[PDB]
Amino acid sequence: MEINGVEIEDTFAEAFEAKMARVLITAASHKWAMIAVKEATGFGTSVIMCPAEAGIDCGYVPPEETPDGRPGVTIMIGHNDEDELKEQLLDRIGQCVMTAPTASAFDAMPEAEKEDEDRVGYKLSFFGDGYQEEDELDGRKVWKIPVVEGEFIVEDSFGITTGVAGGNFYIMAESQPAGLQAAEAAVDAIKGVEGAYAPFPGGIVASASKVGSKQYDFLPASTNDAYCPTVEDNELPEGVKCVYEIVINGLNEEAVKEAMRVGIEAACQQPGVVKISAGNFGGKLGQYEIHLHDLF
Amino acid sequence: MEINGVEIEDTFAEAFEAKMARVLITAASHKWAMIAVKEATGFGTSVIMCPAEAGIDCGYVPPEETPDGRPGVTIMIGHNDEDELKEQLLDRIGQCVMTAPTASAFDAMPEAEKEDEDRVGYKLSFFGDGYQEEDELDGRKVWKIPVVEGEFIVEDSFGITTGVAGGNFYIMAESQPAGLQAAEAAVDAIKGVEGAYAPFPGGIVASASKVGSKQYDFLPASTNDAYCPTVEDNELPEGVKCVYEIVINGLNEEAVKEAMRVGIEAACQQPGVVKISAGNFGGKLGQYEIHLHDLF
Amino acid sequence: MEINGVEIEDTFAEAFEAKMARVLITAASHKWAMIAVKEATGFGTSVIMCPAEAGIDCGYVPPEETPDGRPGVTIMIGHNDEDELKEQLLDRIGQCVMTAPTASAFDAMPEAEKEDEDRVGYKLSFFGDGYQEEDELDGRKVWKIPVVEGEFIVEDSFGITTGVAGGNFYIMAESQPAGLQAAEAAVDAIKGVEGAYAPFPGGIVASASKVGSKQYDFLPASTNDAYCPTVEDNELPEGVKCVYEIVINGLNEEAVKEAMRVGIEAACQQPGVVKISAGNFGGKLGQYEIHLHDLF
Amino acid sequence: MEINGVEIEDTFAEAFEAKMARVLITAASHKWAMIAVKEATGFGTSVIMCPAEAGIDCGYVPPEETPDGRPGVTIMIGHNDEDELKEQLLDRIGQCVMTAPTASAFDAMPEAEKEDEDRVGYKLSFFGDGYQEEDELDGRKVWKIPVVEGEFIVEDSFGITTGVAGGNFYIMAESQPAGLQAAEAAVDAIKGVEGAYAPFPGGIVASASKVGSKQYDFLPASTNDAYCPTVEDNELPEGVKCVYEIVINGLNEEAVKEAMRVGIEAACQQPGVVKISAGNFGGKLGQYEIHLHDLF
Repeated sequence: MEINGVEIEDTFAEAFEAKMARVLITAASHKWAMIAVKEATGFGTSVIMCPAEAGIDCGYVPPEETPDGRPGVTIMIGHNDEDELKEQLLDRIGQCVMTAPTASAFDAMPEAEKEDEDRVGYKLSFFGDGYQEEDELDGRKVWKIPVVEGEFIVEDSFGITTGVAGGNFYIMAESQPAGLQAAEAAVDAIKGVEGAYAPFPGGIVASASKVGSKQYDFLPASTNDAYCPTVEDNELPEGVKCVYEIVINGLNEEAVKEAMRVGIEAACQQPGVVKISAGNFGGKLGQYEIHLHDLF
Repeated sequence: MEINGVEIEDTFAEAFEAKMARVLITAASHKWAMIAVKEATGFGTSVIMCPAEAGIDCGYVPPEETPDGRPGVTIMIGHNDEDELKEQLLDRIGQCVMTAPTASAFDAMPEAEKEDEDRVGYKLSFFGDGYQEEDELDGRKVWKIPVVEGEFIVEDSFGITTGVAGGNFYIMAESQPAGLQAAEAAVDAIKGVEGAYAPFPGGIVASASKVGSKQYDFLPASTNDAYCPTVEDNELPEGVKCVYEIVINGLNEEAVKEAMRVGIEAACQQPGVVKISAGNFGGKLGQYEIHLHDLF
Repeated sequence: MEINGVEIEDTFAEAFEAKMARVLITAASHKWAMIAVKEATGFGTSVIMCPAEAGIDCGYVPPEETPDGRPGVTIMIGHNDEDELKEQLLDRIGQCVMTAPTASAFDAMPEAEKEDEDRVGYKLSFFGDGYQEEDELDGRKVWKIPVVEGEFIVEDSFGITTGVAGGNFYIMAESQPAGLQAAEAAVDAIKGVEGAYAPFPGGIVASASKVGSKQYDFLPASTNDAYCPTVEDNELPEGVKCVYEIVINGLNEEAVKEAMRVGIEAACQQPGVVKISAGNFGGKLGQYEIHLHDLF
Repeated sequence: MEINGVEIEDTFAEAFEAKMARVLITAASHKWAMIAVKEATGFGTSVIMCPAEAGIDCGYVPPEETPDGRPGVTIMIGHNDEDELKEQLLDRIGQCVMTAPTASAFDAMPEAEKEDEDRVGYKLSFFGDGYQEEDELDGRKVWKIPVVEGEFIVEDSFGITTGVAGGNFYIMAESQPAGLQAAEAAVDAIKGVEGAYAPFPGGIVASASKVGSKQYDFLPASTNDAYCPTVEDNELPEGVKCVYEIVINGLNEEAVKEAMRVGIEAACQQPGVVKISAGNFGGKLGQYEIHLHDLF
């Protein structure tokens, strides 16, 4: 198979189950929403050395579609451990959104996706020291917590689902600039898919790893030397001097497959792309196997 | 004292010692440097519920002033615990900068500030799985760690210093929009001060807290209801309907004093500002007393 | 009538016919599309002393909805004079988009709205000095023009329609900061309305004018002193210390009505707003009257 | 001569004399300063089909270095014709800055560079309709013009100098993505040079042209087909698949020389750059020849 003359390797990305929440952040403006959003979702590329996997889903939610009639942004927070996720929701909303000028936080988990729920807003409400006050807002149960700026509004509870983490593909290109232009076009396409986010910096992984280490028994993971253009022993096609990985997490498998589809199609329009591939673990580790040829 | 008719309260901010690192991130462009910087410095407002206190120091470093001749940005990461700092350096550079497209990481601790150092680059280089190699760049010891993109460059070690955490001032305004416009102007000025950063979202604290809780034995901190304009029995001046706090950390006391001076001056140029104040514990807890009146 | 306690004056905005074009700009990334778009729509607030009224309609068009499969943005350019408009399309696309890295220009004038058209692409194609080549891309007739970067792609012709210019409303607020926070919220809402744009800087008019001058024969327009908070004999209601105007242009009356509706709704959610009004000439100059009360 | 293995052609850039103004724009925040600046400098790449050549010089000016103590940005506006320049200053400030929320405009022409001046603020002051008031701010003669937001502040007069226009170099690269990565790094360096600006979109020219046309006696200029990679009869080096040009205007020859120097060095750090050249007219047309070998 080829898309725009780019070979699509017949292989599969191997994904995993992970717990996920989805939060609507509103603010006085879209600018202040993004300020809160960038803080709340940072230090969140991978659960290996980061405390969560977080990112923006919908970059712009019109005022007339929010509970409070203010501009919004939706983010998603993921972790494989459900208690770790509830902690992360509390810490990230409590110290990155409650503290951010004019920002409010509401649940944006689709009812059809909702399996569990955590009363994060109830928990933060104690910050009001007895002055916090329950209210209803567009049918929603909210807490009004007095803060020095005025009030912080937060929904009582946030829904949790089991989503799909680790959807991926590799872009193989003739050079680093070519691979990066293709990679960013891919991420620009992924922005439009609802219920999916790319947690790595700018959506892009420049240092994909393998499980473990050939040399060091203390390392749980290490550089994927099979795909390192500067490692003399690599398994790369001729004329490939750069590989990028795009990693996608999502509410469900369909959202992750859709993100991968539009990401790959977008990447294949850009010059200097040699091959599209995907990372798996032989079928052994994860719960999902997303075959690239099945996307198209 | 008045600045532009705004009363400056005769009081002082009480600040503390905290361990700090200072990292230069370079990339193929300023855009890509900022991508890595925003990931690396997020989830980083307060050591209370976040893993670190992190922020941007210098938003633009010209290519001719970086060791690799590429565009850069300097960030600071801080923590009261030196061991937590070292762990945060490893995690944040390893998962937010090594993974970011084209980004490299160099030490930017001034030689005169350096008290200690940690070989963070050395510890990361094992990711190369035997293929990592030492090199010298602009007289710096660096590791070239082969990655799917090509190579990740990171300086062998990073300097640590005992800096100053928790310099602060309060902006008391006639309304929330007036308060916020004044607050952002203050942060715009602080951006120009070398060696100082404001770790809260957009530099601004919307939810200033107090130690402990009148109602709840289980809270380490709660809303500062003395300054909550919606709390019937607050201690705000007549006319004051919003308070914001700006929190500043820095390499040393002079950096923090300078940031407070230019922050307060800029805030006082904006309309609807009633009073400037600051927070302390009587001088009984912290290592630094910055008297507002001595700034000007 | 009140919206969130804000009085909506029972009056109407008077709008005019103007010629309008709508252009889709694609590029290697949304970032580079935005680079071209900002240049092409600048110096474009008002036909009084600018060459056109231009702005962004849809800030993000998904790659899979564009003819070339690359990320895009749609903009609109308007003028009351159809011959001026055709010149402005040629100059802005020729100097601002053809020159911009990786940018292509396509027609995005809806078939239903299309009244006339100009072969702007054909006229630009002569830049190829004989090397220009005609092609078809997604059913569209385009020119591929050889340039130093590679090729520039531009559709052969662009639709033109009679749209609606000068839909408006005034936000009357207690202070300049409260007014500006309300006005940006309003513009954030308008961003989401397809076929409407707000040509002034940030969508907001800080210096609303009246026709002619009381003191000067040589002026076509001057400050609207009735609404000037510092003019001792202004017509402002008690408590209003700042007025901002939002001016909206659009493909048709419905897009303008909708933009006014969502803009006013969003402005009224923000604190410190006293009254919404609008400007007219008694119904005796323009082609449209949009009564504010009929919007809700 | 080579820089980082990149061949520097022993040739010259031929530049011209042009009239130039340098304006400082302040606003309530750097955000609002930039909104006014983007509108004021747009539609301004080339005086061939644009009304002027305009661009950002210093993208951030500290509050303490401005006349009013607010965040600022400095822009430069040029034209070959003094009268056209004065008209562009009036129109761009009047329609794009006076109208922009919170924005003021001050002169930023260095004393030593000042040849002539035009009382632009005086001309705009008549907008006040007799309510405008002369004043002094930090030793500057300014006009306070009542507007619906409050007041517009503009300096009475603005200095004019004869600067240098059309300094330039060509980046020849192996691919379009490689060329564009080199080009943006180049412009990132030029940002740091005071008194110079790059008027094309993103600082970069994707469609460099030659004087006249081989085919069409009605074309004043056409594509430079000598450097067109898709033109069979081009004169490009082996392996060059894309050329970009950077055009640099400045207050004086030195400022232009420095921008070319740091831009070329930055470009040469990036992968896939084959050759640096420059464009001239055989010493025929312009007042300045700037030999690339002399920069280094």
